[PDB]
Amino acid sequence: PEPHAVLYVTNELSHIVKDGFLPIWKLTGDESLNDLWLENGKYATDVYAYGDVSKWTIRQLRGHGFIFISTHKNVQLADIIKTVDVRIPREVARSHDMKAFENEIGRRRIRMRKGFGDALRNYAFKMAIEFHGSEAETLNDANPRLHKIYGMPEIPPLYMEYAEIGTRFDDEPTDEKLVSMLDYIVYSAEEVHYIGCGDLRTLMQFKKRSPGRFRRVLWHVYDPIAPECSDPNVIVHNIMVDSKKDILKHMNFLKRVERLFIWDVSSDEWETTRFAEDRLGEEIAYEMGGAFSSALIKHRIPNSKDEYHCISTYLFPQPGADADMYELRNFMRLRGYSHVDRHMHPDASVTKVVSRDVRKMVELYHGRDRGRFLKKRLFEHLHIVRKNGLLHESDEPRADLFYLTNRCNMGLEPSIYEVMKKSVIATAWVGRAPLYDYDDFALPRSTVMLNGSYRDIRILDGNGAILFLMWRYPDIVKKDLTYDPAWAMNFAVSLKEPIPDPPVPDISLCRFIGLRVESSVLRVRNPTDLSGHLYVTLMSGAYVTDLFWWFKMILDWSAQNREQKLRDLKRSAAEVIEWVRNDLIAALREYKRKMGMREGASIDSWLELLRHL
Ligand SMILES: C[n+]1cn([C@H]2O[C@@H](COP(=O)(O)OP(=O)(O)O)[C@@H](O)[C@H]2O)c2nc(N)[nH]c(=O)c21
Ligand SMILES: Nc1nc2[nH]cnc2c(=O)[nH]1
Ligand SMILES: Nc1nc2[nH]cnc2c(=O)[nH]1
Repeated sequence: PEPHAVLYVTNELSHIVKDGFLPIWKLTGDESLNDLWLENGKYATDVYAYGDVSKWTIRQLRGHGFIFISTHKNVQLADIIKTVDVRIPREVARSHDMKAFENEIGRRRIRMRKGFGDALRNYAFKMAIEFHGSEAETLNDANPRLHKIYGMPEIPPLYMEYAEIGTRFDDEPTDEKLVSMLDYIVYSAEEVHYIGCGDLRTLMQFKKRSPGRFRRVLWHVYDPIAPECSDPNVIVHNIMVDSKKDILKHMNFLKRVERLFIWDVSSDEWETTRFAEDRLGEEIAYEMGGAFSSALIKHRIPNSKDEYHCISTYLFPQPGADADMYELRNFMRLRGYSHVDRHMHPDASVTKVVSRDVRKMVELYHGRDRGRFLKKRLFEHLHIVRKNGLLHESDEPRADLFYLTNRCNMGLEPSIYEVMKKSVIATAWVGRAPLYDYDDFALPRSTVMLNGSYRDIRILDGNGAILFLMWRYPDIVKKDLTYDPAWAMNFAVSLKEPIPDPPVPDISLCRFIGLRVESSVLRVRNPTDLSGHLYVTLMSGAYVTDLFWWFKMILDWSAQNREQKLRDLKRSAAEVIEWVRNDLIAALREYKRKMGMREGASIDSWLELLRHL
């Protein structure tokens, strides 16, 4: 809505910038500190800035809006030596297009989005069990035997009871049929009984592409033709499979396991055989359903047959499969032990299927340049538990990432806050820019600040949030991380997290960039200095900081002391950019003088903690 990034370019580059239409901030060794703060506070859009900054720490430079652009890998700082966020290929200096330069920034910037979420996401696994509004991306880093991952993901094209299909969606090529198969089924299995595993090149490329969940799985791969393979989590079976009893003899029942069953079996002039194998794969699983959480049965669709039968939970198309391939995969959710509570997915049963409706499935969805997004949906629908963050009641600590503020959730803001009252970590779109690739809606910052801040709940904009996590847990959030402060600052972020002792006014807390310009506007647009300060911070809706801590610091802390307040900074590894009970309550009062109604309790809640300090 206001917040910018300082687009810090290194020297060898400076001259192009000059030709832009964005402003250019110029340094110069001295400045002082409160020089930067008053300067930077001058820009309302992103800016380009260069010149010596050797003097300053990183957190200082992030608190400030800095993104690092050079042709060199990294730049010197006071703190340490930072990996350049945006490296230009020199050819693309150099050259000297102001634009293809600019476009170059944009993209890697957009790429940076994922470092931010990752930083947060990555705190959350360190602190959380439940996980709401989730997707492939979280599945990706979960330990399924710990985390429990929730959400309502968009549902892939499905056969069962049960039609609706399609409608069609746009897509993109992926890994080949059979690798892409593996890809979406392996999440939380532990033991895979892959039958008709072939020559293994499949599984082998999977291992070449997904080494973690390959190794955190024990494979029995059943097949006469299957080659010897060392891999000591890979047990090779040269048996052929007619009976379930060729799987029993390869199972530890004296110990608990999510077991997965995969049936990819076909032989060598009708193929009402092709059929019985499919059926027999199923028939085998069924009997065993009680050992396996699930099955993925191969399921060629007949020609000769018009409607027919099988045991299934689901039937669906499969990514990257040639468009003439009329072979759906069949899913079977089963009873039998598992880490993901798939109960939602109906206990795999006898399903009457209409070849034509299936045909139309393949026709719509197959194509060896069409899979990506299907595969995802398959992957999420299968492994995430279909639960709704807002409505869910949580015995265990919970994370609530980037889903609260979705446009489905409009009107349910109450429930939103109540969630950010009890979340380990969650976040909300505050950004008032006009505003693309992202489909959320914004909580008024003022409201966020006031509803959000509790003894136990810290309430910072994305950047602050980031900053904080560095400071406090430097190895969940490396200092040298790369991200976009400005993007970080479209977020409100909230953490089950005590105020520091001492309430040292660190940068994660105090940045208040542009508060000067922000105050003038206030007075020239909708009219009416520590009181003045806090009124503006709110009346503006340009900032999200944690009031409570801010309070506890302002009073219980400053003054305090020229000496014994730095000292307790030192000490608290903290840093800054800017070097009485009543004015605040007047602040408060005045504020809601302008807005009973559109707020605020609470307000009250706050006030009534000043003159009840
Ligand atoms: C109309 N139709 C075409 N095909 C495909 O089947 C091929 C014939 O050879 P195939 O051995 O039946 O392939 P399959 O193992 O996938 O079933 C080509 O005709 C492909 O287009 C079909 N394949 C199946 N399985 N079922 C169908 O109804 C069908
Ligand atoms: N910052 C950010 N990170 C993400 N990681 C995955 N999705 C997102 C997102 O929308 N924003
Ligand atoms: N199967 C699968 N699909 C994905 N789509 C995006 N990420 C993944 C992943 O890890 N596995």
